[PDB]
Amino acid sequence: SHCKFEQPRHGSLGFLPRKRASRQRGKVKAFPKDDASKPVHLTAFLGYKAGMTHIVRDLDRPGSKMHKREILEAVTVIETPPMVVVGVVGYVETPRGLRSLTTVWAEHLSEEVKRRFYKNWFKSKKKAFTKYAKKYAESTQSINRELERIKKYCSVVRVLAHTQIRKTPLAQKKAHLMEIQVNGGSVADKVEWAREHFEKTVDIKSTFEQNEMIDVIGVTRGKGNEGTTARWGTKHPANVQWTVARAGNAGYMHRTQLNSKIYRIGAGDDAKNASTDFDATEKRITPMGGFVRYGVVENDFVMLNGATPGPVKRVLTLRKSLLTHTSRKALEPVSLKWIDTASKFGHGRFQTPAEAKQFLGTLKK
Amino acid sequence: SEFQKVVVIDAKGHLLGRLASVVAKQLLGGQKVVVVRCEELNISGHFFRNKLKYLAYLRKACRYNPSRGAFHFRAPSRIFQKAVRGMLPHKTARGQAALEHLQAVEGIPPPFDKQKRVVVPAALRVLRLKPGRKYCTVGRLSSEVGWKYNDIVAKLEERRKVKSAAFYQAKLAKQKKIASAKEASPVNQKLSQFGY
Amino acid sequence: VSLKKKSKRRTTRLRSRIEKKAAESKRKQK
RNA sequence: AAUGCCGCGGAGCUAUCAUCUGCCGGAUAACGGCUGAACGCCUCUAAGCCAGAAUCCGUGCCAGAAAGCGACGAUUGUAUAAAAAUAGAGGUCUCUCCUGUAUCGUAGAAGAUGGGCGAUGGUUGAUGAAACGGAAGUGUUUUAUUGACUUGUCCAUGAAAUUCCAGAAUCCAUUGCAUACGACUUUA
RNA sequence: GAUUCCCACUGUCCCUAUCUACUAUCUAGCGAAACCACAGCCUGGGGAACGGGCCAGGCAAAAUCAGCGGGGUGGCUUGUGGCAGCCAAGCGCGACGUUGCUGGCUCUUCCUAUCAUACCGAAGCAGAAUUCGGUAAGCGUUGGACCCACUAAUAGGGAGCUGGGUUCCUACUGAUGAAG
RNA sequence: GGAAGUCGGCAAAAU
RNA sequence: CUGCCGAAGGCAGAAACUCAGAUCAGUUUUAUGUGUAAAAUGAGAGUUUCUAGUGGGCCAUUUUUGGUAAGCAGAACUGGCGAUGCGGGAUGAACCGAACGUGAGGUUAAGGUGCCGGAAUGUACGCUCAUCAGACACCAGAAAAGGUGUUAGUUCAUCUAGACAGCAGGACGGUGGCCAUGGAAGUCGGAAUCCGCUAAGGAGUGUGUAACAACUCACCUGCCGAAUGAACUAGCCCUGAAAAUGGAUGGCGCUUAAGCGUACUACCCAUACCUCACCGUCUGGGUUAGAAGCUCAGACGAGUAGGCAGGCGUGGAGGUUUGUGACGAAGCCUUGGGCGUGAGCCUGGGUCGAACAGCCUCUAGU
RNA sequence: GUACGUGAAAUUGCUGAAAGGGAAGCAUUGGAAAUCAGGUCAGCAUCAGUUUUCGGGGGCGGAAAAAGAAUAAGGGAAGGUGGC
Repeated sequence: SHCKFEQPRHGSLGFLPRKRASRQRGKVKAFPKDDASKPVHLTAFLGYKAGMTHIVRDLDRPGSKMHKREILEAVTVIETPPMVVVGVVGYVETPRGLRSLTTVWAEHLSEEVKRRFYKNWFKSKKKAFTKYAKKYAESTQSINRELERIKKYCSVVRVLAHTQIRKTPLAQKKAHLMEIQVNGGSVADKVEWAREHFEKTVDIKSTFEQNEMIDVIGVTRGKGNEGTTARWGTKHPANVQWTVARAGNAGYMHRTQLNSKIYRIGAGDDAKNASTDFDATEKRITPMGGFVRYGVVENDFVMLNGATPGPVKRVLTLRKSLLTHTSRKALEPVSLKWIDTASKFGHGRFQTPAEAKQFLGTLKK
Repeated sequence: SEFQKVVVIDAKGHLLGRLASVVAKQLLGGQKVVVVRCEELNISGHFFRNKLKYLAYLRKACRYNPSRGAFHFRAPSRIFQKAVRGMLPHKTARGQAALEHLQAVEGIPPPFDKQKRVVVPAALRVLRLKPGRKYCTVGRLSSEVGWKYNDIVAKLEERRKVKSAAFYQAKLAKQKKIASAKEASPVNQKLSQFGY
Repeated sequence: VSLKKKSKRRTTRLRSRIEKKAAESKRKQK
């Protein structure tokens, strides 16, 4: 007998299994297609979700209902200190897939990336990469051989880069290490670019430029085990099938938000990063009283539209869009008018203590 | 027709069912078989009908946990393996051990490109199919059913053919030198009445 | 693969029923 | 004062009661055509080709084989390799295929001990250095130095009663980005 | 007392969210019972009763934890009525024709026999709107007392509950987990 | 917003 | 526990005795019309008597009547099932073989020889391409038929007096025949539809035009040089509708088949057939040199109800064994050994502590 | 050793051996390990019974094979050769 009253499916079959992500760091399951017409350029970056605020910008969107009006948008602030390139990986195309032929590491590895290789840094004798450092000092002709192998046989070149988590106001001391595929140019060109970028820091100012459309990928917030109500949106003799909604894990899944716009890439060393041409009023992106549960932003930061997966102080990966999409929203410029840095720890009412002090009387303290 | 440890079959121009049946009989006999270049196996019937056959094969899946449902393999080597194992008693230890004696690959990998590759006449399309009959290629049906490694194999096969052609030219030159010295040697005519 | 909508193989009741009613058809035409 | 009652109430949770985000490559079906026979004309079809649906298959997105795998780090006689077509191929106008019943190899008390004659060769072992091989490089060539054996041919010795087959991680501790408990993410 | 009406009120509802206590969770101690041929995956077949054992396939890797309760009879059939006559391809029939008359509340998936959306062909199809037909099941097919609205449309079917009417195991979902 | 739920103001709020 | 006989929808067996017969036959000839009577072949044939179990039903077969969209119903015979394992049909109560003691060897039946699967990817000749082929199995429901798919045929047609087709042309003039009309000239529409010319130009096959006009065929001439056309039948192929999860010629697969049809060899194996050994039952011959025995030979072997016969084991009683036993009875355990088809028996090792067993009879709370 | 003669089975623990991918049990043949036991196991020749598979020789039959070859008559022609 047929179903009398039909409705669309309560869930999405393309996101199950609703199991816990086997990773804390956002994985890049697709890098943008390579092209030898364009020489070298990176394609991804790694940041930490500090917090989110709201801004006011003048919308120059031709044909829109609110063309040339002042609009309010929620924005996410991700602190992006420069990442140190410490390795290069060569990938060879095989009838079985992309296979990592070899890996070359930089001579001097910081304690930041060395902590990644241990579950307990203090008990360890710190013997990792010691003999690699010895052979690097002794004979560079060997390392030249693997790079020759990479530029001779490998088709995809990726750089191992770790984030300087020490710079961020995070209690974690392990640095996050990932591979960013070097898109563009010949394999030799990518290998050279990796060599002259060994042990130096690549910054977000060189990766992204404040107007492009990116994919932000990360692990979502954990809501714990949940019943069918909030896990799935639920209101003949057989056996229960996979399509039936069930009770289980809700949250902590690997997700990918597409089409995120950078409204601003600000520099940490600059003290005008939260000030705009319509605002003046010297201030920093950190809200009054510091970000709730994160701290004070002191390094380079990126302001994206909307919301990104995961809670504060979690690591996000920002990749260049795989496919070009020239929607006028993705092509329009952004001219910020005002940024809110009031206290998010409660109902804040003042932007900076300086401008709060004139309105308030002389406090006895 | 002598028992070798390993028989490398160049599956180019063969018929899927006929080659599978011959291989399945050899595995039960206890012979290691390596079927290289599986993107060139031929199947009788025109391409659209074969793709309809395969796309009907995808339709078979469990209604609970398609993860436990039928596993549809798209690689031409895996297509040949499915054809072979269907001709074997793989539910028993004998058939399961027989499957372990078969290595079906895509292209001709370096460990097997430097070894003689015999062919099966009982499976060859040229000898077994009436001229004027439509057929298809597994390496083509695979690309339009989901297989995504066609370009890499074709490129790595052009490299292999170039290297093999260079090797054969060098060996042919050496064989020409040996062949020239042959009649120059005298006993080859002096007492050759035995037929050699 | 079958590549059909209706199975070419038949059930034992069905195959037996043909000889049941094919013979009766010859009885009727007689 | 079993949360006595009321107002406000951060944090957390949450609301299409709030905000953000949701993409492109092939193959086709109906159908419209190109060339073109069958059938000396014609013809979208027979051989072929083009365009063509929210369709099918991939890309993208989620999971990651807990019996799929790679890279990195530290480490207490087992003889024989072109390719392609089969209504055609290759070699020097000419020649060959028409299957490996072919080719390489093949003696020795399981491979002994010597003597010549003829050739600078073959088997090559050991090291030592060059090049090449990344599809799973499972190896290939080039040598060099030597130590060997050198059936190439011709001679002499012994065989037998084997007398008819057999440095790390974890617990305790810590963290809250996580959490029924495990697990996880940090510190230690 | 029952019914109706107007006003009034409110989480019955749109549409669920939040808060507290207990239980469930783990731990120390104590500690049962029902039930029990043996057990434990699905598809097609096994004449039936299809079943779990049989046949042919998909498959198949220890040990486990918390949930939830699923599992304890034609190859039928479909779109075209009944009587009489005229032909007559043919073998007394005789085909098509031709002429004579009066049950509803929520739920997973599948099928196409398509209501809407996509693309096509035909029509006095000028345009707009529209009719019929083809491929097409990817995606939708509502809110209220046959009625009246919305909607692009409100298409047809296959395989936990209540009203008026008669006087263990396995599956599904998450979580660990020894091992080359 | 105010029975639009349900066979229906079942149950709470208006006192 | 074993062996033998063995049904029933008045039977099978037991005992008592005839005749070495023309005495009977689920039979066929001969004669007379399925009846009767008097040659073939086979068999030893019989009569009275009493005494267990059953008197059901399913499936198919050939003979008829009543029937209808459509099946269906009621009779008689026949068998199979039932009491029946085995080989094959992928598997199966009714389909094809084959009736069963334990083994060795050989050979087959039915069905098969691409792989699963033991056996020819044998030989020879044809047919078929299916974007939802076939292996099907009187192809019987849809079933009546459709198809510019293919291969064969059957019957009529023209054809070097030039076949079909193809291009070049003619395809006319009375006449715009007559009613019919805004406008109809062959072609909106109403009867034909005549004539001069021929080799032919239809009061006209279609398009078209308000009407015209113009093109086309159906009809002829020029070039061009050989076969061509129409109607039916047969085989294969497509179609001749069917839904609801994944999906089945058994699977994989197969397209000069591993599909369809035929022909010929070779090959595979059942509990079947043949040769031999052995077990048991029955039958027959012989046996005065455990007679309850010995010996020779042949045939035979499913088995429910039922009938008959011979054995194993348990408690107790009488007889016997100069019977066994504290130097270890009975019991119990055991990966030890042996015997018997079997019921069961003996024994080695360990434990154990006081009774126990063989043989012949008797007996039963066996 | 009183929870006491002998002390079975169901069931349980330990040790040793072995097996294990959605059953387990059982049967047939044999290997492997363990164990026990008594002449054991082979090869060939000549035979007997059964049987399978190749080869040779010789008769006898048909149209006393049909064909065919070689060699004399005549006839006919082609899918027509030399010639024309």
